[PDB]
Amino acid sequence: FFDPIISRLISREFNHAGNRVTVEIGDHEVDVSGDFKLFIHSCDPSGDIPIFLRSRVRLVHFVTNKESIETRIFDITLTEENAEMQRKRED
Amino acid sequence: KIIGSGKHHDQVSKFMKKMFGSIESIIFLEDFITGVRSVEGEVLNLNEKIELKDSIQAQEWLNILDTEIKLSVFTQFRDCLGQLKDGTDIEVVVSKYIFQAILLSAQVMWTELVEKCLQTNQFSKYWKEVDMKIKGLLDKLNKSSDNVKKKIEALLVEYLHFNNVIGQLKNCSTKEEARLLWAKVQKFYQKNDTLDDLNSVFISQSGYLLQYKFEYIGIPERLIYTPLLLIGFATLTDSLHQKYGGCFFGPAGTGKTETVKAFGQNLGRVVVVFNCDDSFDYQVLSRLLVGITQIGAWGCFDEFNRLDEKVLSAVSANIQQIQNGLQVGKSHITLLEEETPLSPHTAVFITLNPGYNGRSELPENLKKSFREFSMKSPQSGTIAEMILQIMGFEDSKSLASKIVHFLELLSSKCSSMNHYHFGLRTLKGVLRNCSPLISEFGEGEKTVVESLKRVILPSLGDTDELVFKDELSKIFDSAGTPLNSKAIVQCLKDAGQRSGFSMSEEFLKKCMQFYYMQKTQQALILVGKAGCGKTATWKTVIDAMA
Amino acid sequence: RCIINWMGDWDTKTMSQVANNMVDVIPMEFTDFIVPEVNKELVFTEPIQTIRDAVVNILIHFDRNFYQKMKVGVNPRSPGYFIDGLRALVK
Amino acid sequence: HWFYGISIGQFLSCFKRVFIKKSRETRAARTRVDEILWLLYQEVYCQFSTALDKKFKMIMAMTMFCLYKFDIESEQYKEAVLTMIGVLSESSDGVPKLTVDTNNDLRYLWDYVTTKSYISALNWFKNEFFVDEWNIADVVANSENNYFTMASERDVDGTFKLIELAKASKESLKIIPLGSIENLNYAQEEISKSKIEGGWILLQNIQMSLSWVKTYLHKHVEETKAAEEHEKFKMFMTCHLTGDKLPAPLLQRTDRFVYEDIPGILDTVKDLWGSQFFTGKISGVWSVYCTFLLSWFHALITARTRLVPHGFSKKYYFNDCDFQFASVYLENVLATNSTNNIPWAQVRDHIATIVYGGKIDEEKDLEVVAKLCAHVFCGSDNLQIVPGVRIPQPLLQQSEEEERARLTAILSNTIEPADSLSSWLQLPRESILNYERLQAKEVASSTEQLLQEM
Ligand SMILES: Nc1ncnc2c1ncn2[C@@H]1O[C@H](COP(=O)(O)OP(=O)(O)OP(=O)(O)O)[C@@H](O)[C@H]1O
Ligand SMILES: Nc1ncnc2c1ncn2[C@@H]1O[C@H](COP(=O)(O)OP(=O)(O)O)[C@@H](O)[C@H]1O
Repeated sequence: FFDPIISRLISREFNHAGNRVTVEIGDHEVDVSGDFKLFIHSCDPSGDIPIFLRSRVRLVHFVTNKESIETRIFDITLTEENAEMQRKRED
Repeated sequence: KIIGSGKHHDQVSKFMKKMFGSIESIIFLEDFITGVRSVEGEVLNLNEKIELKDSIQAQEWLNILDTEIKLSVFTQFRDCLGQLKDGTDIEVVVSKYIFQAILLSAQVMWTELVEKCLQTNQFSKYWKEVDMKIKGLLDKLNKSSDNVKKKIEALLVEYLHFNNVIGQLKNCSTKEEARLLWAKVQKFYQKNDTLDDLNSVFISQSGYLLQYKFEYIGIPERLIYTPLLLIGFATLTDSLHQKYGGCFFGPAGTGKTETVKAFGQNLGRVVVVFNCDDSFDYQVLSRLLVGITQIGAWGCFDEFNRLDEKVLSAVSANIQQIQNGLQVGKSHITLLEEETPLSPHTAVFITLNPGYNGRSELPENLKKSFREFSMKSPQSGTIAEMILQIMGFEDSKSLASKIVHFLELLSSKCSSMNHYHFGLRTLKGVLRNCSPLISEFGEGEKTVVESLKRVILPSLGDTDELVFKDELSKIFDSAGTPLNSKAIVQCLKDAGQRSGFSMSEEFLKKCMQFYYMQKTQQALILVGKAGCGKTATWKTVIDAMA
Repeated sequence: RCIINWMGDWDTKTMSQVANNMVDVIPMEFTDFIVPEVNKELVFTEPIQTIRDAVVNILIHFDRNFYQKMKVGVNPRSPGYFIDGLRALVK
Repeated sequence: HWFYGISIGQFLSCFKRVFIKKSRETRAARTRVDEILWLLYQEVYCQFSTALDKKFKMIMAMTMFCLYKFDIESEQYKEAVLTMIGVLSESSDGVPKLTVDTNNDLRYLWDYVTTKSYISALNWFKNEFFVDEWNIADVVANSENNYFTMASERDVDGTFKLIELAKASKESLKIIPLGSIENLNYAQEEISKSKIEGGWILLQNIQMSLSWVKTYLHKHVEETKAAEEHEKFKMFMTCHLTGDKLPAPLLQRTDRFVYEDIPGILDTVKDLWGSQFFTGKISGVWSVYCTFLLSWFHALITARTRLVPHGFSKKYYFNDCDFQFASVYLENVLATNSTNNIPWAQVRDHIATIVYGGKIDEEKDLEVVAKLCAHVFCGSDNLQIVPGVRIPQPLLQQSEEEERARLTAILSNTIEPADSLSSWLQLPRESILNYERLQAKEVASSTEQLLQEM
């Protein structure tokens, strides 16, 4: 889901003043703070997502690790099958 | 409305049809309940004229009349049985008592007589007696009045069933086969020693004893007796005997709802038939279910195969609750969030019409409490023969065979398309529509041919009428002659001339079809290619008939 | 009634000139460029003299190769990841 | 298939436990990692077979064998086994191949194919792999999840198996037959109690429970994340393969097992007779005699209904309710009628058209049931119920203890021949052979589409 009220922040849109940072959101020049961080979490990957955010927001795949497989079971083997040199390397 | 107006005690009369389904009017002498009249106009005489005062509320005398009508039915039954027992012909009796009493008395008397005949194996004499009774009822039916003619035909249904039974058992050779068939068919018994008059009569079939109820039915159309109908009755009573509800399934046009309706009919019950999944809300379903479980009546869920999932789940939960209540037998059931009593006589039946895939099945929670029974094609030949017999005939056997063969051949030959239907409904419609035509025409097969033409022919495509007339020529050899067209054709011609319309044999044929088939049908559907004079057609027919 | 103007995705000239304009701030680093005699045939820009042209060309090359690999055939999507990539580069 | 779903976590957990299962000495073959991989195959097959029915069990077994062998062996072996599997699917039949004195397995397979022992030819795949097939106890004890789905069909159940497993170890079973809203809240309060108590529980026919389980049980299972630390309860839900689809999160969270233990015909007669007779007799010797006869008839019909399309044109499910109705009808007719052979014909017709013919809707199947009923019920003087057992009439002194003793003895001493499917059931051996043919075709075909998928 997505509504063009966080649009002024998903895309950089702030009418900065001389010493104050303002953004036109809805009907109020809502105050902002430097520590404000927003992150969008998605439920499923199959569901189509709006194109505008894909242009703007930075997609990162934390999805379930169906692909590859080699890396996970490889890690399991190294931690399990004669692990001493493998984790001694990390040591 | 009835409570707030419980002073005229006559406005309720037009409500009580909904809450009995068998009677719609109540007789008043000056302020007393003289009797009731059923939907077909049959008048019931109540022995005890219920005196009414302005203080007694409506429901109090409603309660008293519930038992009063059943007591009057039992008394009329007793009088009819007494009059039949001492060697009296049925014809003088048909005009005295109600249809229920005469039917049940005839059933009991026939049961006893065939019992003694089976003990003696001299069925020829009884067969001859039954045949003379059939012929006498037939010739009496012609000159009788319609109000009683309904009674004659309704009883002739059961007498034809009895005659067929007697003949087929007489053809059977071994005593064991006779016992087999006799236990196969329904058998009637009464207990005079028991003081309880209401339960003094009961039905026995397949060795299972079911107590008859003297509830009034009026004169609903009698469903003729067929083997498959007997298997349906047997499986229904077998399911009921262990307190399991019945369940019928199969293709549409099999009369499953009509089968259970006839079961309640001959057993003396008004089976509340709820057609389902049309527009109806769950709340009224709960109300009627509570009513039937509190009164002891029987319900059938017509077209139960289709329902929305949530309402289906709710009604399944309720029906599982009530069925399990019958199983355990606890007096009270906590359904509809309220403690309600449960009459032991309450029972439920379900019908399943075919789905998109075909076989439609109950929710699995009901599998442990119901018995699904497939329903096959009814013996259309037998029912056609019986109907032709009851309407008076010359060659009813081969004529019925010809009609059934012609209908099947029509179904096989003509092109298949959505509105085409040649099921049992069409044959029943032909046999119920021919009667005025029979009065106008003769009774010969050509009258049946004309009925076929007036019913099925005007709903076909051009190639389909080609095939229809080809097969009509192939099977039947009676073509007929035009009649009573010396006036209607003239009226149509005058209407066309005054409307500036060019009369054509195509147009004339369509107009004749419409005029003939509008006499019976009430609401009409007109289908044809865009702008093909259908508006003009009904203008011409309407002003010509004006 | 409306006039329709097909803009479409940017072409090689656009990426070259635009990325040149941005990397005007940082076209050069410590010491000098790695040997600037790479193949000129695939150079959509002017001849390489600083890192500038090699960087813009490698970025555009990766961009269209990733687009032609992730999908097949016509790609009706403009480079948006390019802008984030170049911002990350400069920062 | 809806039930055959799987999760990444299950595969990784099985992979992790492959190694620390240093239980049985692996075959002394090439290196250590190769035998570790082969043990990986054995472990994943043993774990994941229990979630698959017999047909899918077999196809996955042989496909997995091929996956191992194609990679581990030469081109000649690969093409030879490909020719073998092509021969199995006669729609892709070819010429057999021979490798001299090298691969004894392939000669055995070709022998099984030629000798028309197609079922043995299939089962060879599992037999050669030296697998360790499991039961309910092994999977329940070894797995750590508290939830288990008791998958089966509508004609066989593992309820007695679960009960005897409990009685064998720690008991604690609480059978909860779900039903009405009163049954519903009793069930939910019982499971709430059992969460802390940790006793075993079993729910019947989750399909009819669909609304409650979607609303309550699914939400309860979702919420029971940290509640698994409580006393070790066992969650057992009986689901039917042909029933309604179960919610994906619920089936994914739980562990899965399917029942295939179909008892023998003699075993069916055994347990049906015992469960019917332990309630006590009602009337004379003829009552228990006809009870025995109808029990045998029920065994035969339950046997025949498992073959589709050989025998019945379509599959049916005969619940015990038919058995109770048959018993009630026989008891009633015997009470009504005198102690004679009089009511045999009417009883046969009633059974074939109402008690058991009511469900059926094909005149061919009606005729089959009618002829079977005429064979089993009609007759006297030592009826040959099966070609190996002779059942004589009760004698003239009418003692029922001797009758029950003789019936039990004649059931026990007589043994079931292997060809009972074709001998006890009046079916031509051609019919069962072509049934095996069709089974082989369908399984083998599915195996090709799988292998060309890889
Ligand atoms: N008997 C007739 N003689 C001469 N002309 C006729 C006759 N019947 C119909 N028409 C002509 O054919 C046309 C009738 O088409 P009309 O639209 O009335 O048919 P419809 O199928 O009933 O209607 P619609 O498809 O528009 O609902 C008119 O042009 C009318 O003049
Ligand atoms: N034995 C019979 N004799 C005469 N008519 C019958 C018989 N059985 C069914 N019919 C007719 O066939 C029609 C089919 O009814 P149907 O639509 O099958 O009922 P349902 O609602 O159970 O499907 C009924 O209207 C009935 O009049």
